[PDB]
Amino acid sequence: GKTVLSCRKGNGSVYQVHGHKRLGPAKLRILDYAERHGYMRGVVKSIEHEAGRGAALARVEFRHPYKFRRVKELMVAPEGMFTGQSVFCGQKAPLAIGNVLPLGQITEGCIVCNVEAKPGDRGTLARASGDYCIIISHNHETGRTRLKLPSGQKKSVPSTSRAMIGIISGGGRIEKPVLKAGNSFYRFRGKRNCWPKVRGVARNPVEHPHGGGNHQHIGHPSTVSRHSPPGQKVGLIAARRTGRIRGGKAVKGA
Amino acid sequence: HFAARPKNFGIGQDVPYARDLSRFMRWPTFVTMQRKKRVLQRRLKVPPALNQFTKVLDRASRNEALKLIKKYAPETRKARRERLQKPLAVVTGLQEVTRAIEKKQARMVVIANNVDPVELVLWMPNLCRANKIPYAIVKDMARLGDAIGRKTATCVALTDVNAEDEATLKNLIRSVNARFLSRSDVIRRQWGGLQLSLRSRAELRKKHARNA
Amino acid sequence: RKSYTRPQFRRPHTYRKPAMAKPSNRVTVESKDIAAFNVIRYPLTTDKAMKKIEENNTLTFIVDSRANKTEIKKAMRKLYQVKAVKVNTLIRPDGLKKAYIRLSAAHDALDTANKIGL
RNA sequence: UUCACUUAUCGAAUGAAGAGACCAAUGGGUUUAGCGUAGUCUGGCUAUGCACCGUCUAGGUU
RNA sequence: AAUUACCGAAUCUUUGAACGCAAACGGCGCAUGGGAGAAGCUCGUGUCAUCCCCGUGCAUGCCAUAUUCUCAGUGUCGA
RNA sequence: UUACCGCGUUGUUCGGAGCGGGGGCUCAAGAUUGAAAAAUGCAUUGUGAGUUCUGCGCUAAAGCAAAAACCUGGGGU
RNA sequence: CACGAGUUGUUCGGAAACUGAGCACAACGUUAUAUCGUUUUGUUAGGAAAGUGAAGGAACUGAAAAGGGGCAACAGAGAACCUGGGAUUAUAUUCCAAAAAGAAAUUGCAUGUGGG
Ligand SMILES: [K+]
Ligand SMILES: [Mg+2]
Ligand SMILES: [Mg+2]
Ligand SMILES: [Mg+2]
Ligand SMILES: [Mg+2]
Ligand SMILES: [Mg+2]
Ligand SMILES: [Mg+2]
Ligand SMILES: [Mg+2]
Ligand code: NA
Ligand code: NA
Ligand code: NA
Ligand code: NA
Ligand code: NA
Repeated sequence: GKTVLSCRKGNGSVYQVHGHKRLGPAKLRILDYAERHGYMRGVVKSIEHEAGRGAALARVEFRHPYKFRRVKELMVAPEGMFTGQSVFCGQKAPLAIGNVLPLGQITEGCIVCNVEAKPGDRGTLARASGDYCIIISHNHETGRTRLKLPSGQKKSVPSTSRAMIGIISGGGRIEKPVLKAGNSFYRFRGKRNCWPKVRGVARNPVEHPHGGGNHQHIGHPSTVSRHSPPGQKVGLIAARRTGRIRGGKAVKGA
Repeated sequence: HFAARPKNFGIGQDVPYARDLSRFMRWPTFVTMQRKKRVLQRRLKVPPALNQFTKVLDRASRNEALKLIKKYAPETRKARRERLQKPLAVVTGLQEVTRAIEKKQARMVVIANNVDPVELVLWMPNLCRANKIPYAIVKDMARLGDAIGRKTATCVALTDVNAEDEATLKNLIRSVNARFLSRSDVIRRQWGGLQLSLRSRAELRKKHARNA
Repeated sequence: RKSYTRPQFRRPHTYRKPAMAKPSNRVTVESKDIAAFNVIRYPLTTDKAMKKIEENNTLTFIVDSRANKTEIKKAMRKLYQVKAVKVNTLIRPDGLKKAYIRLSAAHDALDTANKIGL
């Protein structure tokens, strides 16, 4: 047979992201001496929308620590940020929406966003539209903090990694029905070439493991192994369970 | 109308003066590697054969020995050509020095401690000890080369001296044997290396204090 | 060499000896009184050329295809003791370059044409 | 096999842009081993164990 | 000799390994030596700014070298 | 100085964070007077309709490319 | 089919001289094999990639400036000129001659005037 589409997508030829209109990576400040031993103050200059993303972005201006210059950053805005606001980053910062402080200084039971997994990563968790983490506990002996991630899993990170207070903006986005194929067309035109989606049973045997037959059906179970080679790993991959769940919904993940 | 206008160099505040960044700068690769090599040779555990080259002669005795060798330095091209139209010296060169050691002609041997392929002289103290030849290990092959008139030198052997310097040579042999030939068992036994950094040592000391 | 104020090392400034001038690798004799004969080839005798001579004080020449207007003016002055106030050039569809040369009003193109032998 | 170490190795950040100590050892020395005490070793002196000395010096604030 | 044959002296446009930088461009440079220039300046000359033309050198890598060229290193020493 | 009323568009609005009246500063697009220009071209000077550049300032889970080149200021020189 | 002719620019289009989706020289790595890979999300390369302002006592000399060189749009950015001609057999915002039929705009270098 011929190559399957999920394997063709790994060359990334016409399946790469559409990023001409994007503004750049969104990241916190660099963890440097001033942030480790004091605080820095910045001012919010503008709030903008970038194609392909559901949250707002904020342009924040600081002063260069070492030269006579101005430094502009681009972060993901929490809900409530406004232009002309003052933002503090570092150890001696107060507690307010938009301030960046270490997790060891944030009190227990608070709501945070833009969390660093490792100190200096510049923010990798809770960055989509309406997401946030919750601080569960501190442990002064080992210097670690336990959080509840947006998926429900619990993770422990060093107390030296930073986070921003609040919730990401743009919440409630997926609550509106789309109603039209044109709306989906325009949604994915800003992300990548992945829509519309044809069905494996509607393809031919040379193309997909599910294709062929005088009726449209899969001849074999659609639950596949974790050790299957590429091209064979289509369907429900290493599924622990199938069907409609009755009762409480567990967490999904390793 | 002269007055002080002090500057504040705290976090925030005024733009600071140009600080020295030597310790946190990105250097060339060869600089980095040549420093890390010394760090590694300190940290690791060094066998006795290699460690014997770290314990050297004292500065005063090294100065006296190099003075004697300079006094008996060999001839130059100009001097040899001005001669031979009508002397006693040291023996220089690895092959000639080895032959003098293997016979009993040598009366003392000086060995440089920083030869680049160390296998050129690693075996020399063992041979001088198998014979009964007094020997010393000194600080620089560049200094030995300056003594004899070349750029560097790996080793030098004294075979014959004049009566004006016989007493000096005897005292030198005694002082050299005090440090090298008489301590052969300790030399054969002693391992080396295993040094912590100052940072690690201070951390250990602080931890012991806190846990006590 | 003492104190560095930048976070990265950059090659220092050293002494650079300038490149000497070699003996020339050309041996041919070239004459300075000959180049104008290469620049200007020969005139044209068609009806348009004659009309221009009689009406606009203009002469028409076939010139070297790689020459430019400044060189054509200088060669014109050297070969015939006249002053050209304008040169217009075109490259013909057969590959040759043709020039329209207008002389200053102090010179008669008809007299110059008679001297040339047109 | 479980505990500790850091230099091999692995990961991240940065334009390699401010690590640690000075608050003193279970630390280093004949080119920061100088000097005692007690054993052991070959006459120039070492080794082991303990004691003192040098390296070793500053300062916001209370 | 506008004859032939052979060969020792020469000439040898634009390219191409193509190598100053480029290229569906007869394009654009840096250093150095020349040429022409009834602009101006001066006593028909001499001189000449901007513009124009011509010769030579200028790729990367490696080897050797510097009457003993200029440097860099919390590499090893020693003043 | 405005008493929740007043201003304004074909149209979805503006006002003690300054409506309206008097007098002014400025910007954009036009008009007019003249030089060009009659020395040229060929053998008048008024209304109504249509069309551009312009102005009316700036669908959406879709929200309006970048750089050279140039302009103005803050400072020192 | 034969012979003879015809395309004129300081300003028009391009280049000189922009960046885009993109390409891939150097450097490095890989391969028995470079005819392979990375090379714009600020951005080469274990990585020493800057070559000249002001200078002072006519050329030389060297302080301060992280992030190598280049290409890719004749519909994007950029771009100083307009009419009349009785001026061709065929070209013209390209030709016309001292009353330039004429009227302008702009670039480089010089010279006088005024101001400074
Ligand atoms: K390549
Ligand atoms: Mg079918
Ligand atoms: Mg032309
Ligand atoms: Mg070329
Ligand atoms: Mg025909
Ligand atoms: Mg265009
Ligand atoms: Mg043009
Ligand atoms: Mg026609
Ligand atoms: Na199949
Ligand atoms: Na079906
Ligand atoms: Na089915
Ligand atoms: Na690009
Ligand atoms: Na281009």
